[PDB]
Amino acid sequence: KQYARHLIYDFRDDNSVISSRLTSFFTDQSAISEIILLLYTLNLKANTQNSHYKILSTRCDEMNTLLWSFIELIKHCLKGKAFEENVLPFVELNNRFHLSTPWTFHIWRDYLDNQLNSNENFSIDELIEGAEFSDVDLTKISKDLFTTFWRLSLYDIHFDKSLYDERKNALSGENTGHMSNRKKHLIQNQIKDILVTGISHQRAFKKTSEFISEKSNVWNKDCGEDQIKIFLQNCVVPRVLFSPSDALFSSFFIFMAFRTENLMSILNTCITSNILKTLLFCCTSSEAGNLGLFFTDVLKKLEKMRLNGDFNDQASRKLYEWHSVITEQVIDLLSEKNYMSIRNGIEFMKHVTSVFPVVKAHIQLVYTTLEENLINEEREDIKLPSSALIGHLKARLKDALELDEFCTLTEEEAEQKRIREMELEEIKNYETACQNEQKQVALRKQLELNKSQRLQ
Amino acid sequence: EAAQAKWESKISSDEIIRQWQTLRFLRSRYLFDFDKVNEKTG
Repeated sequence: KQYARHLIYDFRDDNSVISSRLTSFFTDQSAISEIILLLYTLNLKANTQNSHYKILSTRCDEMNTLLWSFIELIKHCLKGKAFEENVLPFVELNNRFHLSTPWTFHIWRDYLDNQLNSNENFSIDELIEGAEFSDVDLTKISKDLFTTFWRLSLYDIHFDKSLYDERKNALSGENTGHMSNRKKHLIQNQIKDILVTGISHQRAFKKTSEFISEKSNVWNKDCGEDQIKIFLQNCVVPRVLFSPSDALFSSFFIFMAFRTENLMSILNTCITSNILKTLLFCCTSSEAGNLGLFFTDVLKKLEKMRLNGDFNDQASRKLYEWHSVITEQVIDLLSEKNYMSIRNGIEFMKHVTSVFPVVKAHIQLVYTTLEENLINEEREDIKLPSSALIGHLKARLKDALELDEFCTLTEEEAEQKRIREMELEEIKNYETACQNEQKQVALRKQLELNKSQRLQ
Repeated sequence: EAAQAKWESKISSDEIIRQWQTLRFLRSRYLFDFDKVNEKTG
């Protein structure tokens, strides 16, 4: 963790003497829990003023980075009892005032995992301590999962062995010389610390992996589709829009808690009910990129279940049924209005096009719809990633692509495939040699005359 | 609930930026429908 901050210039532990002097200024005013409630309602008061259009979309995103980066200064300095006396309790941050449940648990998650790993008699204290949830409805949700989903981080769901040891060969690799006895004392003292932290990660990872399986017998017993529907909007999608580190968590947890027969029911529901056009409208620049990071780890985690593992043959087509909906959902969004529904659409496609090429037909659809709005109207310089994105969609267009290898039943499309095969037999008779003059329509024009139907 | 109550007064009786300022608050309870309830997606 500390080495990753060293690469993105996140100097926290470097200046700990400077940052702890600054935090003491906010405590003598007795105003740490006054800044947080002020920076929150000023983010909601910006949904009341009307001065401009695009800047009020940025000022809503700028008061979100300022509130997130203020919490990270509180957690770094106020450690122990000082955190308890400054920050208000969890019971009346949801009752007197009204903060939201993504924001309420973000402050009070490090403290509720340090006390749970301190004593086991404190385990009965905090989970009884709960206030009224007026934001989301607890009438047919299971609190055995609603509290369980909001309590866990990515620290006890994912585990790796590779990146722990990729620093070990690299540190002793570059440091091979005679420079001091003190640094060789410290480089060895750095190697010993990865090893103790790796095995203590496995202690906490194993106690959580058995914890869900003792509860997974309960959850996959009452599968109401409306009970999945309450699970989807109230806890899953507010955690994905929040932060990139909390978007990966909602991807990993859904494959570890639920079973694969029920897992095909829930991810079908997010695809089938067309909400992806309405999601990408009401998001900012940052909140659209996190929803891309959630989908790029579902489709990557599904094609490890198709290539190595086995899907059923109708279930393999059910994978491609989701492929045909998502392109129709985004092309209707790629042609929409002045700035919002086009800025989110290109930002969504910058992450997901790692695993884009599954269908040969669908990439030429989204590639040509980039070329139509550069002819219709241009207000700002939106082209500067659009000039970049058109190449990386074209360079991966020709790698490996087939629809007919993975879809078997094509009632009209195979009968279309007999049509599109014979017309290519005539054009190579037309171009190299010549017997009969016959000029036909090229690929680009029959797409657009089909796409004007697909837009409408 | 008042935000839907203004819709129940509007039917019985800029624009897009005010529309974006009412769908960012209705993504808590009434998220799953999102079809044509307040107005038309276009």
